[PDB]
Amino acid sequence: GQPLAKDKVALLIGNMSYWEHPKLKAPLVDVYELTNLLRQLDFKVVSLLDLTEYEMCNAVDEFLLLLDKGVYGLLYYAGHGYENFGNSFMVPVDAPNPYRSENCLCVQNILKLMQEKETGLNVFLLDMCRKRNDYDDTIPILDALKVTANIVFGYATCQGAEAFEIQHSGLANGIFMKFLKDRLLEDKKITVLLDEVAEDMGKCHLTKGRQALEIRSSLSEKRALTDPVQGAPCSAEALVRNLQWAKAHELPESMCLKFQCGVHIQLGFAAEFSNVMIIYTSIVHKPPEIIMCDAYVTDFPLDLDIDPKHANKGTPEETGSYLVSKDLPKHCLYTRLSSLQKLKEHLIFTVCLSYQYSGLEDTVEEKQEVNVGKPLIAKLDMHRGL
Amino acid sequence: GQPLAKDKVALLIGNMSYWEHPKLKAPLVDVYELTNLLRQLDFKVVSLLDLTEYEMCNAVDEFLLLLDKGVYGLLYYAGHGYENFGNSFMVPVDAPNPYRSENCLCVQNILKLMQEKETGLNVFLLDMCRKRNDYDDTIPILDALKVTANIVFGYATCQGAEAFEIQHSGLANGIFMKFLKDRLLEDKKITVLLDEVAEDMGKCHLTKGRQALEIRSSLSEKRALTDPVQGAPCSAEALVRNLQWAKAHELPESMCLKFQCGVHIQLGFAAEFSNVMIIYTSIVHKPPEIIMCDAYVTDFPLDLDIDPKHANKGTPEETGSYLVSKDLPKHCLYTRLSSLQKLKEHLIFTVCLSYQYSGLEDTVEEKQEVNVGKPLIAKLDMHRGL
Amino acid sequence: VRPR
Amino acid sequence: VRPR
Repeated sequence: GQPLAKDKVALLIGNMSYWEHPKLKAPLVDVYELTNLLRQLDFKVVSLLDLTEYEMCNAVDEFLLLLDKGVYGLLYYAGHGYENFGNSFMVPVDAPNPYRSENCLCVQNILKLMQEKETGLNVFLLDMCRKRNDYDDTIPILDALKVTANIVFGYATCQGAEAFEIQHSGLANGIFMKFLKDRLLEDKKITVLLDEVAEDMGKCHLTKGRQALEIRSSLSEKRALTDPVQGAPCSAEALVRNLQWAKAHELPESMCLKFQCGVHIQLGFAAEFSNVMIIYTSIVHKPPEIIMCDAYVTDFPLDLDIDPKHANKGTPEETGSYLVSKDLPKHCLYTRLSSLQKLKEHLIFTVCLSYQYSGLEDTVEEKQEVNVGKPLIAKLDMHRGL
Repeated sequence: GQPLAKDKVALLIGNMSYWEHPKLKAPLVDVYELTNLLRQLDFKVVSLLDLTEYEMCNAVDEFLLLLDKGVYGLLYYAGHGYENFGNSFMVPVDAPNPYRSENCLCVQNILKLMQEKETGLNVFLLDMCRKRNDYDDTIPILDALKVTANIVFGYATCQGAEAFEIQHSGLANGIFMKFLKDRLLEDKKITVLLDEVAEDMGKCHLTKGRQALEIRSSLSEKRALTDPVQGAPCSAEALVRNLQWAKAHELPESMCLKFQCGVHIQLGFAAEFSNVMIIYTSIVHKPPEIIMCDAYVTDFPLDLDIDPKHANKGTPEETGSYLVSKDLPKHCLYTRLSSLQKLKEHLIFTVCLSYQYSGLEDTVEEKQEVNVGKPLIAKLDMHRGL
Repeated sequence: VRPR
Repeated sequence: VRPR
């Protein structure tokens, strides 16, 4: 009668800042919007941007760890893709020019791993190009898939075609997401809903005859992304899974910093993606003996490679964040820490105070070290083991 | 509002009697049943059994000739199939063991040719196995498809899987056809209908976890196999197309044969497939001077390779025909002429009369030659040209 | 029930 | 409108 979900887990990757290839823009925005939509459908979501091949492999391993018998598993990828000899390939940021299958992740490999975990659903939304990488010599010779009638593909374009994004100087959006976002929340069967998305996508003028949605499905059960989650977890195995999820979306506590000079510095943290965190420094209290003072954040772990142009900015938008000034507490100094999947170490930075005393020219510098542990996805220890 | 069909053309091939591979049984039955269902949906149908590679290529050429801008083109194949490097291959009866892509027809090649003709729909129902032909060394390196959002695939099984047929000693049926036949006539969108077929196919006990229906679609328009055909043909191009169809389903006129001995032999013809025709000989009148007499058909074109065990049989079922004694006029001698696609020549056979005169032992033999031209698909001249 |  |  009613199809049920043991859990609903999603892994969303958005690559933009390619090292050897044209950088993209819509992946950030699309990822942000899919997460919010997928959360409304009660999904355990993992949002990640600009992953390298190694990094990409670990996100799949963390995602696989969250899938068990009956769990609805969804994968969304927005970035560079190629299709060779019936295999789809997602291209990581670190990819060389020219690249091969070795340099890339094969979707079919991810699918097999999911089937090994007895998942109820296997949805794949590949928002990438699907042309031949003429430079790819290697043909993976992959093992046959087990017939499980729960596999669903939402290809943004068709084989040998391109998926497009509108790069309008402001936000920038992806074409697949423009038609998907308005229909995702519907209680239709996943296949039926994807096909209704395909119709509205044909009505697109910008892409007509260049990009069309391609649905491939084996699904033989009225399963949908709206299907309810087996009420009371109460199972020991179900409890381990909720801990493992919670382990990745832990944000540092908004601390207050007291300085030897009697100055108070409020330190706030915001979440943008599992990979992205925003710090803000507000000067909450200062003694009468000091009137001039600016608080600034420095000495970040070199693993993170934090550009100075993305740190200590008057507004969050100046750091590159998708989050806007109405979402983030007003008047602080905002700093964007993307690439947390690069943190092997514990997060330690210095909150540096440059100040001045009444009636003196000299500029005083009070540096205070801050250890915020492993925020968000850093806490998963993706670099763990030998 | 309402999607329209310029015409609805179908090409149905059913291979059974493989030379180097296991012979099948359900393809005959499935083909017969799809034709009848497709005709109720007003389709110009071409039904063909046991085609060789060369033969197969000509059926596609005749089918392509019947497709123009706006025409709904459908292809159904039931026989041996393999899938290598993202290409589906139909195996002809003449295929060697081991076989390669060269020996087979690549569906993708047929699809391209259809797109070149500006067809409104492109439906493909591949009722075949989809495993690796480990012996196939060649990878076709086919050209990219034009994005036309009208391509629909109805794979009987998934990649690396098998499509099954129930060989119950009597009729024998295919699994894809068992679930398809009960739902084909529905006014649903082709994709939606195929997905509802997939659900009922999951309810199958014989195949569960071995075979599942796989739908692949780009179709962005509420197009269905029930969509109506642009009323009055009245176009010169539309008239050429109806002639070309009628050219293939022409059956010889039920002639009466007068013999020098004053005996009458009624000669009837029945249609089973575009490839298959049944002749029947009834002794309508004989003079009092003759009481013993049997009419028998011989000297068939050697191109046809007519086995004696399929000719001059008391009932149609004894010849191997799907047509039963309630469909064919009672009491004659029935003879089955399959393989008309093998006729290059004009159809000439002798209707041989063995008789006896009152009060004499000696047996008299009166042979009369009969030229019935090119019945059915023979009339298309598939062997024409240099 | 045999394969194709 | 650019490709991915």
